[PDB]
Amino acid sequence: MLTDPIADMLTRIRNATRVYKESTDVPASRFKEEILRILAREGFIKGYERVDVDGKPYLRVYLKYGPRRQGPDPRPEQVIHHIRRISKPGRRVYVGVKEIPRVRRGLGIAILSTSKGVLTDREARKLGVGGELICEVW
Amino acid sequence: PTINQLVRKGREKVRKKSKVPALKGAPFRRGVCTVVRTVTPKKPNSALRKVAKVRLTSGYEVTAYIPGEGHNLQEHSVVLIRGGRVKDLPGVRYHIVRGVYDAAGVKDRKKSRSKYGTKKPKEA
Amino acid sequence: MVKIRLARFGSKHNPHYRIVVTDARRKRDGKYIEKIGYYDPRKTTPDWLKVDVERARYWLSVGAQPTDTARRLLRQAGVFRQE
Amino acid sequence: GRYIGPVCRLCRREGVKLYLKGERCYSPKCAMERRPYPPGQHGQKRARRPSDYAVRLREKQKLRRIYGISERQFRNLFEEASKKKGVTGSVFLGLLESRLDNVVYRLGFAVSRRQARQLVRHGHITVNGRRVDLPSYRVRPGDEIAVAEKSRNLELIRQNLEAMKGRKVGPWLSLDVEGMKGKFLRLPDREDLALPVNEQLVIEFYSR
Amino acid sequence: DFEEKMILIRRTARMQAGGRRFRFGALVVVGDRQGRVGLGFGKAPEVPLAVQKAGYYARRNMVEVPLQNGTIPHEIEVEFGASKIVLKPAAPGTGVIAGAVPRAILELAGVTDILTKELGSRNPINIAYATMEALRQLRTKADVERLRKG
Amino acid sequence: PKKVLTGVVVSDKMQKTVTVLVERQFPHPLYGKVIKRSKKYLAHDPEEKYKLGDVVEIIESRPISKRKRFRVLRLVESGRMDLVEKYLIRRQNYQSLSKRGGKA
RNA sequence: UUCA
RNA sequence: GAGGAAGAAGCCCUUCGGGGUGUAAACUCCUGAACCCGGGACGAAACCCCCGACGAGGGGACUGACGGUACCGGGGUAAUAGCGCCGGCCAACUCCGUGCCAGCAGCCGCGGUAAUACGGAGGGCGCGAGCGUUACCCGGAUUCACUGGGCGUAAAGGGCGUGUAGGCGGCCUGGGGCGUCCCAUGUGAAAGACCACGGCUCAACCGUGGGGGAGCGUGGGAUACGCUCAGGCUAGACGG
RNA sequence: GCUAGUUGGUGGGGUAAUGGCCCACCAAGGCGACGACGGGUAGCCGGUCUGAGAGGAUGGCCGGCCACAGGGGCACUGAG
Ligand SMILES: [K+]
Ligand SMILES: [K+]
Ligand SMILES: [K+]
Ligand SMILES: [K+]
Ligand SMILES: [K+]
Ligand SMILES: [K+]
Ligand SMILES: [Mg+2]
Ligand SMILES: [Mg+2]
Ligand SMILES: [Mg+2]
Ligand SMILES: [Mg+2]
Ligand SMILES: [Mg+2]
Ligand SMILES: [Mg+2]
Ligand SMILES: [Mg+2]
Ligand SMILES: [Mg+2]
Ligand SMILES: [Mg+2]
Ligand SMILES: [Mg+2]
Ligand SMILES: [Mg+2]
Ligand SMILES: [Mg+2]
Ligand SMILES: [Mg+2]
Ligand SMILES: [Mg+2]
Ligand SMILES: [Mg+2]
Ligand SMILES: [Mg+2]
Ligand SMILES: [Mg+2]
Ligand SMILES: [Mg+2]
Ligand SMILES: [Mg+2]
Ligand SMILES: [Mg+2]
Ligand SMILES: [Mg+2]
Ligand SMILES: [Mg+2]
Ligand SMILES: [Mg+2]
Ligand SMILES: [Mg+2]
Ligand SMILES: [Mg+2]
Ligand SMILES: [Mg+2]
Ligand SMILES: [Mg+2]
Ligand SMILES: [Mg+2]
Ligand SMILES: [Mg+2]
Ligand SMILES: [Mg+2]
Ligand SMILES: [Mg+2]
Ligand SMILES: [Mg+2]
Ligand SMILES: [Mg+2]
Ligand SMILES: [Mg+2]
Ligand SMILES: [Mg+2]
Ligand SMILES: [Mg+2]
Ligand SMILES: [Mg+2]
Ligand SMILES: [Mg+2]
Ligand SMILES: [Mg+2]
Ligand SMILES: [Mg+2]
Ligand SMILES: [Mg+2]
Ligand SMILES: [Mg+2]
Ligand SMILES: [Mg+2]
Ligand SMILES: [Mg+2]
Ligand SMILES: [Mg+2]
Ligand SMILES: [Mg+2]
Ligand SMILES: [Mg+2]
Ligand SMILES: [Mg+2]
Ligand SMILES: [Mg+2]
Ligand SMILES: [Mg+2]
Ligand SMILES: [Mg+2]
Ligand SMILES: [Mg+2]
Ligand SMILES: [Mg+2]
Ligand SMILES: [Mg+2]
Ligand SMILES: [Mg+2]
Ligand SMILES: [Mg+2]
Ligand SMILES: [Mg+2]
Ligand SMILES: [Mg+2]
Ligand SMILES: [Mg+2]
Ligand SMILES: [Mg+2]
Ligand SMILES: [Zn+2]
Repeated sequence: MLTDPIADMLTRIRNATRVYKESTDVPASRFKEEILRILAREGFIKGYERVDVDGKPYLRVYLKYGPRRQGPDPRPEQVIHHIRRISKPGRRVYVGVKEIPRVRRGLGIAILSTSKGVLTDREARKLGVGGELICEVW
Repeated sequence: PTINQLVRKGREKVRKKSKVPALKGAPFRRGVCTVVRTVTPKKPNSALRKVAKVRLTSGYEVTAYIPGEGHNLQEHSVVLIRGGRVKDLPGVRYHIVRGVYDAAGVKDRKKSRSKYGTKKPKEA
Repeated sequence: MVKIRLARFGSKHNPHYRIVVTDARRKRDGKYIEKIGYYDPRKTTPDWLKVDVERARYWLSVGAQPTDTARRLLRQAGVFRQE
Repeated sequence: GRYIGPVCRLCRREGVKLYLKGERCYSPKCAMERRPYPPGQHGQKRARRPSDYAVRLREKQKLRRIYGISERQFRNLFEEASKKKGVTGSVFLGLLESRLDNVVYRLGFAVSRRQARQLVRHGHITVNGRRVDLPSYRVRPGDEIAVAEKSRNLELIRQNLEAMKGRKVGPWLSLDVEGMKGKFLRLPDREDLALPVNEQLVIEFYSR
Repeated sequence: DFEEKMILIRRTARMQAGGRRFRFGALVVVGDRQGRVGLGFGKAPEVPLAVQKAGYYARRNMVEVPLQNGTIPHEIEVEFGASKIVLKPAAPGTGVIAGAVPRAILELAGVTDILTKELGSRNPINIAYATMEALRQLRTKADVERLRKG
Repeated sequence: PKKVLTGVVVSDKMQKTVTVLVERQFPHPLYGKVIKRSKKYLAHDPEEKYKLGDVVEIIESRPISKRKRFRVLRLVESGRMDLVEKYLIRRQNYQSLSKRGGKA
């Protein structure tokens, strides 16, 4: 089985950026797609788009990076320095609105799945709701 | 361990074993000397440490150390045990309180007198 | 029969009472049903006696029986006045 | 009991001038004059690099020896300050500067903080009119710190208050040499103070 | 300008035919308390020379700490070897709550209010190194902003 | 409000009494994961109306017998031994948790 | 032979 | 308490010139804990009695164990200081006596004739009506790791399968809302804890007021995710 | 692995009152790895101590509830 599709996606993103890929595919799913929008909107990823790799529906995620760098190891600083799955199958994590975390004093973001749709920790706070704490990104 | 396993078995709170079974953990315990031997310490020390077998009121018979320059403990000498290990004397986990009961304080001592039970001497 | 009496609070030689509604059978400084005032027999502050007549009037209306002293404090705080 | 013993010896250990005496700690002789090395048989030997702990401890012993308070008392104040809202450092000094016995000194009714303590205990001092003999009494802003009428004519009160005539006082206070009164206007800021102490190091000493 | 604090000096030993030959190592932190710090670990046959090199290596190992009112702009956990160091932003009046090694780095960097914790291996060397890395990874809203704009 | 529970009938072997199995779901106090717990309540069936596989609502009632403080309120959905199965099989395992075995 |  | 010597005596250390104890003492001058003499409480205003209606109101009288205590005024003597520690951790060093002895020791370790580690002394460091010791709890100890650990060689992968319970579970729709989330609302005794004012000359100790939340009950709402029911799909799986 | 008043039913008895609380008689049931049963220990709580927190440890005094009165058993009198 795959067990945790969302985690699989975060990891493909993590693994790809670590070797500086142009883009990367991830078996497509509505829910996953909602996550991506947040990433795009937040400027963590250039953007994404649906694709039909060999008949099946995927999602090209276009990764972002900093500028080339000085000295040895000119590799660019990452835009997505961290992407961690919080809630997981067999150990779900839910939070009330007053329990929503503040990733890196605001520099980061937390992605919650609320009954008002998928939102960022700020969005959720604004709409005054809580939900499943999907993951954190910074 | 998986969270499931944790839900299944959980963690085990770690207990602590006492270093001084002078029952009730009581700060001190009363006893009567059975023997008042001498003992040789382990490497790399050498000397004749002073020891005593005490028959505690707790129902125990333990070996108590007798600190100080010299002492006055015979057999039926009743005394108070306090518990303090003696590093080079394996087996000795208690000290005898000097200044209580038949155990005389250490005579002539002028410095750490609280220990060794030695009243303050006046001058002129 | 329920009472409107004084419960002791304060310190030694420093009494401070609470006008209270409690069951007659309960300890003096025990669990009371309701607090409805306070008393500083030494009058250490300009405010050494408050009562809340509205509530005290309620308990009396339902059988509350005030102690002689509880009664005097209550009176002094216009509880029984009717003019 | 608050210390009571050779004092111009504590100055020497701290390697800094502690005006515990006052009148003599001014006229070239507080020992810190031609003998600024710590007391003892080894006092003149080179010292070794003090350990961080050592440095925090000495600094704390310095600040605390200034107000001549006990560790017990001193500590409680620090704690009260750690709780209180706001920088738990300046506040701490503020609290110390509010001790009656200290204010009595800052207004010059007494020459030293030691001499100022006795003046309070012996009841020669008054806050807002009432007598107060509690050195540790905390003076709040607005309070008036005078001298007992029955004391205004004391050999010592005259002499000290005399010499105060013409001299200026702490920005946060205000003397009235004539009537021997004074007012604690406001808690002094660290800026108002100016003692040889590095408050932070004291906070650090109590974090260990 | 640059203030120097010595973290630790140690006498190491190598073995030779007939007897053991010694050498010293010294860790030195340098900073302006204005946002610049540098670490240096110098080694030489004598303590003084050791500290000399220490200082030297340090000045060429400077880091730009983004102070924001005496504190850090956000928490960072950095692992160096088996040593892990945690740095948390604190408000004014907190001071620098940290162990001797990370404290020195931090103060000389001009940090005045910070919360920290040493986890795992407390090797001064590796902790000293974990700290520098932590400071080095610190980012600012601005920086995040440029990373995500484009 | 009298508590109303919902469970499956896993025993109609008592004269006017059905055993209802009620399942609870909730976050584990320390580890968080949502664990599942459950209990069997003996309810009142005067009419011997309800039967195995029956999913019912049980309501807090005035004592009827020792350890029988519930009356059956209504039927939610009839027949469905898939539930009584899990229950029955589970109890079967117990035969193989003693001194002997029970295959697999 | 033991302790450095 | 203020003053008080380029700094008695004694004791300690000395290169022997001198250095310590040390403004410490002595003394000079101030202030007066204890004491002595006066005054002397609040806590107690009801029950009751008279008027009026045995009401509301209004008068009146009795009653203090603590206590002659608290406090107030007058007079008024310089008037207890101990205990632990000084190798590193850990603030604080010298002389002598001891000779792996006598002994110290929380851990690391000290003593075998030049011991800052033993015993004494001088000096020093901490606290100070206390200091120390023993015992027990939490801490540091992410050293049972939920936050927050691990298992190739450090303690740790079951000798290998099969498979029961259980845990977990791909892509779309739609019901239901059990988990979850949101709003109301009941409950959440008093003390205590936090904050703000107050009362004992301070404080300790007290009062008075204020704020607070999890949990659970009830009503109403949301449906992304997990759950459940119903359709569907073919990338997982199995089969030809 | 435990169970015979054991689990349930009818009727009764008893009580302020429900109830195998007790009794007749009928049914074979009831509980258990989501541990029953057995053993060890222990009054529970508001709260206390510690801890950054999560936790850990705890009930002395004070307030709430429970239990007991040399050890067992039992009713009587009463609103209790
Ligand atoms: K790493
Ligand atoms: K069985
Ligand atoms: K009247
Ligand atoms: K010595
Ligand atoms: K511990
Ligand atoms: K508890
Ligand atoms: Mg990541
Ligand atoms: Mg919740
Ligand atoms: Mg013992
Ligand atoms: Mg031997
Ligand atoms: Mg030896
Ligand atoms: Mg010990
Ligand atoms: Mg030994
Ligand atoms: Mg009555
Ligand atoms: Mg009663
Ligand atoms: Mg009662
Ligand atoms: Mg503060
Ligand atoms: Mg060295
Ligand atoms: Mg930068
Ligand atoms: Mg490396
Ligand atoms: Mg590691
Ligand atoms: Mg370790
Ligand atoms: Mg029945
Ligand atoms: Mg019905
Ligand atoms: Mg041989
Ligand atoms: Mg040896
Ligand atoms: Mg003097
Ligand atoms: Mg009176
Ligand atoms: Mg009449
Ligand atoms: Mg009349
Ligand atoms: Mg009247
Ligand atoms: Mg009377
Ligand atoms: Mg007088
Ligand atoms: Mg030292
Ligand atoms: Mg000793
Ligand atoms: Mg005291
Ligand atoms: Mg722990
Ligand atoms: Mg352990
Ligand atoms: Mg873990
Ligand atoms: Mg480990
Ligand atoms: Mg191994
Ligand atoms: Mg294997
Ligand atoms: Mg093996
Ligand atoms: Mg299998
Ligand atoms: Mg299965
Ligand atoms: Mg699914
Ligand atoms: Mg719901
Ligand atoms: Mg609520
Ligand atoms: Mg409460
Ligand atoms: Mg006050
Ligand atoms: Mg309150
Ligand atoms: Mg389907
Ligand atoms: Mg009946
Ligand atoms: Mg009946
Ligand atoms: Mg029965
Ligand atoms: Mg019956
Ligand atoms: Mg169960
Ligand atoms: Mg018991
Ligand atoms: Mg902690
Ligand atoms: Mg912890
Ligand atoms: Mg408990
Ligand atoms: Mg009994
Ligand atoms: Mg008895
Ligand atoms: Mg009897
Ligand atoms: Mg009995
Ligand atoms: Mg009666
Ligand atoms: Zn001075």
